[PDB]
Amino acid sequence: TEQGEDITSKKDRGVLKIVKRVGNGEETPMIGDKVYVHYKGKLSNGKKFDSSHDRNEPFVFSLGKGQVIKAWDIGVATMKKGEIAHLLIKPEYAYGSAGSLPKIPSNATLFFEIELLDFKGE
Ligand SMILES: COc1cc([C@@H](C(=O)N2CCCC[C@H]2C(=O)OCc2cnn(C)c2C)C2CCCCC2)cc(OC)c1OC
Repeated sequence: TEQGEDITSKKDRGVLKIVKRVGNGEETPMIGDKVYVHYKGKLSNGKKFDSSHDRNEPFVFSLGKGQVIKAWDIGVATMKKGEIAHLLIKPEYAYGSAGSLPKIPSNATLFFEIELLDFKGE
């Protein structure tokens, strides 16, 4: 099943979110904030897997700057500090028809688990 809230502006089911663990505090990050996450990512079919846990350091990026795939800019913006979410992502919000071989084939649907650790202003 493909479950989750459609968090796309276009409502095209391109990015589907489930909260797995409710966070602490009501605040979500703004565009431009520096965000710190742990994550696990895989193809929908489960044939390639990647995690921040492998390197035991957070993944850090500036939200809403296109430093990461569109689904992350959209998805992390909805998350609270301490929240764990699952995202199911159609290729249009990830790597598209071109893909990014060998990790990402053409037109791949992706899954992520993301933990929002913290965020701070620019
Ligand atoms: C397209 O290239 C890559 C994509 C990823 C993983 C990925 O798609 N990520 C990494 C975490 C942030 C979301 C998303 C992404 O935007 O990656 C492109 C990117 C932007 N900055 N950095 C350092 C990366 C790897 C992907 C997840 C599904 C299973 C295979 C890996 C990790 C990669 O290496 C860790 C990677 O190689 C550079």
